[PDB]
Amino acid sequence: SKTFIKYVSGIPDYFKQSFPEGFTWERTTTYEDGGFLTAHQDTSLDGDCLVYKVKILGNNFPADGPVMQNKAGRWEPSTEIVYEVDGVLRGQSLMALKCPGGRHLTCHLHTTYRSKKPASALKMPGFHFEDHRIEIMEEVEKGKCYKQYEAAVGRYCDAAPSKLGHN
Amino acid sequence: SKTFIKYVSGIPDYFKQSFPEGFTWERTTTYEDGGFLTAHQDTSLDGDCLVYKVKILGNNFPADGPVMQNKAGRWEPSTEIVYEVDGVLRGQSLMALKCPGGRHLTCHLHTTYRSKKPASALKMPGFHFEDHRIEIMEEVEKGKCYKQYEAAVGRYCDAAPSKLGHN
Amino acid sequence: SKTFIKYVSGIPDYFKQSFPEGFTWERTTTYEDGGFLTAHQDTSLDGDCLVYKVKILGNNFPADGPVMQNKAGRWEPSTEIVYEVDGVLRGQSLMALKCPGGRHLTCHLHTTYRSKKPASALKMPGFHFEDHRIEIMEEVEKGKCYKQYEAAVGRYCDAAPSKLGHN
Amino acid sequence: SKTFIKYVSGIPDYFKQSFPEGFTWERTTTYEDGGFLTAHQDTSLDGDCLVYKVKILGNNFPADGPVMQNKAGRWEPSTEIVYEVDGVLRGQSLMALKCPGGRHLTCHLHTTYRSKKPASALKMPGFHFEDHRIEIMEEVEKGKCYKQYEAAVGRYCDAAPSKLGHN
Amino acid sequence: HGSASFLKKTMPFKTTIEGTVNGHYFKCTGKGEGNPFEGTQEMKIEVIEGGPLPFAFHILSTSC
Amino acid sequence: FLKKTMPFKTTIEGTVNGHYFKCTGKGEGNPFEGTQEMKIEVIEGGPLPFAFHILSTSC
Amino acid sequence: HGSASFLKKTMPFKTTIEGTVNGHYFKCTGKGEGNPFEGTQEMKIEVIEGGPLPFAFHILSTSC
Amino acid sequence: FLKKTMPFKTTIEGTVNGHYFKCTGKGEGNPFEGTQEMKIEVIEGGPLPFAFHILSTSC
Repeated sequence: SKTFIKYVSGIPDYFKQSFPEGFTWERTTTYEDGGFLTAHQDTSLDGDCLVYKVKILGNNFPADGPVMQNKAGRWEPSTEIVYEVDGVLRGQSLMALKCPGGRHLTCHLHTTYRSKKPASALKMPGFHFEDHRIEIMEEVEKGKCYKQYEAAVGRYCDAAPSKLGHN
Repeated sequence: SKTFIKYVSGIPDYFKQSFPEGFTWERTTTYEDGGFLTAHQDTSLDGDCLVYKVKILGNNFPADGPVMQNKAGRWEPSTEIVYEVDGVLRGQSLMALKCPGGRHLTCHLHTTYRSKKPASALKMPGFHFEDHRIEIMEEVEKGKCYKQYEAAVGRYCDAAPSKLGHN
Repeated sequence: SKTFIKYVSGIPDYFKQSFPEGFTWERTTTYEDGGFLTAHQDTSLDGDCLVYKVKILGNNFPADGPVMQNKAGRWEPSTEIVYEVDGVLRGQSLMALKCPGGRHLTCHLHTTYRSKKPASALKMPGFHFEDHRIEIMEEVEKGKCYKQYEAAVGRYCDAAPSKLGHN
Repeated sequence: SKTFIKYVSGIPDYFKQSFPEGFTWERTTTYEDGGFLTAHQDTSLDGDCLVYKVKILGNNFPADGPVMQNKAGRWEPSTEIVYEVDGVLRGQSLMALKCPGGRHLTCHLHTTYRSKKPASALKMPGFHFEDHRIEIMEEVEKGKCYKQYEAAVGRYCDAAPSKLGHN
Repeated sequence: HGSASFLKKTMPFKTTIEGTVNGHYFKCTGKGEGNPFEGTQEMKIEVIEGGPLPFAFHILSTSC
Repeated sequence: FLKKTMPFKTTIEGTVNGHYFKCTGKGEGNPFEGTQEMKIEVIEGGPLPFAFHILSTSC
Repeated sequence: HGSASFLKKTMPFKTTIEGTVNGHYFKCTGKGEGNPFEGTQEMKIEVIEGGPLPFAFHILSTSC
Repeated sequence: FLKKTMPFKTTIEGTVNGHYFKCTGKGEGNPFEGTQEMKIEVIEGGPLPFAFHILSTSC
């Protein structure tokens, strides 16, 4: 849901620029214990309402792992590196599930974001970071119903500045 | 199309044992240049005819690579390792796509095969190899029509025998 | 050179705690184009001076890639996730080489940091982030002599806060 | 110990062609549970005797896994794919360690083999398979003395032949 | 844009999710609202087929 | 339930690098001898903007 | 510690690096100084065997 | 330069999960028949705190 990002430091917003046409994204998440989760998404704008259509194929999750056992606690916050490749945007991030007991199960996200606008009508952002805070606020049902919050920020590595003037 | 395998050395045939119900498989293929190809397939028997239904999600293929450039040569034969995990069948193989310029673009297949029979009804094969020769016999119409041949053999490593009585 | 990190938000300093004994680290960096770089390091304290001893094995770098071609521009800043596993500290990060021309070549770092102190005499930090700004300030010779600066910060994901009170 | 391979079907022997100078190899083995094993080796001929010198760096093996627990069973036979890259030889294989509890712990070998002769002096083999059966014949002394046997065969996929005249 | 007074403060969204994980088919619908420029959002996701999920919902988080 | 020679049929739907496509296919083989041949036709999204080779193991 | 007035402001370091990359053997020595609590440092690395490096120094950055 | 039956010798130095070890080894095989056998002795850092199996392909 990349339309909802606070970009700081003048980093161009690839996603907000893509409208009214919108954008797509494609992703494979590789889990450290062998699971793969692949997804494709279309984002469109229907008047005032964003519309997402998602297709998912997941496989190779171990029967005894936290995912198939439904013993995943919560996501840690994560930071994505986002940069231009092949006239589109690539993203990679490391995410970590904080399982009950304290162990983390990690995964590596490989994403390509594709504008429905041609690259020539877009201001591409430079290499930067995108912080994602994803929290399940309530397990309403099972299994069946979840309330999920996200806060996202597009920024540079401000905490450890360059002494050459690089972002 | 795993129903078509010649098994030798008394190796149980997980796929032929799965009828009339049939089986499914799930796979993620990771390419060395960053592409992913995820597929799910259902295999069923309709009268005398095998019926396959396939869903595919592929992503992160480099725009300048042989795949997206449509400048791939041909598949080398490959050997899958096949063994029981979580009461079902796991497969892994390395495949290599011959490419112009003397290149081999390799990929790593991660497969789970799932009978529609309970594991109780099945004789599970031991760790063994499955040789697959996949060949494009002709490109009938460019990007539109293809003829593809396959020969497959399920076997042990007969070329280099054990000194300890192992398969 | 992990002794030189500014920890904020009260995050315990695993490395500074490890003295006078010191610590070791072990790492495999996997490059997106097939290169592997493996290293082991010992950190000791000789009076007032830190002493590093490093062993390196690197392999599978493509002859035509930016590394073997010596066509690597500069490192982007990076962020490591650091968390406890098996009574020691694990680290993972994604790093990106900004090659001349603008293309990034990425790699994935897999690190274990091991104190020479027993875990019982240590305050282990929770899951957190470690920003690393690594800059080659001068190519003095070839090939032969480099001046390298680093700034490092241990922090939490402050930019996108939890609304549950999680770090 | 690649000098000891039986090559069939007229496949050129990269290793036997490399004498008296000999050859080196470099390898990183990635284990499915996160362990890495990196090795470099020199092979030389001293009189009538082959001399190997090996350097090894291993890391990130889980403390609770079969390797660090020293609860590994035995290696299954394996098949390496071997082909020319950058004027030298690349190998890749998937190996599987039988483990107590019916588990197979798999790993992925990434190898480069380098003759000490120039590529001009060598007849480079085409893409082919190398079957390796590695067996611990006895554990003479626990963690101290081992006897290890290997049989190796360099071959094409004879079990499943081409319909297009390919090897 | 001049100032934030001339920007859309909130924007709603709707989602549809269909997939298979380890052989388990499922379908979800979702509804939510977020602040585009503040970068915050919340949504409610409902499993409409294949519920209750025999796997951790967490693996779908980045997809909804 | 299986014979010396068996026909098969496939339908394939997918997206690769944002490119949607649909294929159908008809084939025949000898299941016990382990040989087969099939004809695949791209019915939607053709001609494919990528190498067919990445679909080989999914047919 | 009371205050920063009672902490070590800077601390020197020395390094030795030995390895092989794509069959190329090399040895390095390094010397540097950093501020432990400010988290900044600079060092000079010298290739003493196997120079000039036939590969990008950048792959050694995280190791020195 | 190669014979029907050839001896070999190895020295191995390494660190695995922070554990240092050194091995020596002596072996013999038939290079053209593709068979060999060797004896490996951990001379330093024994007994190994990890499965020997991870060293098999490096001997």
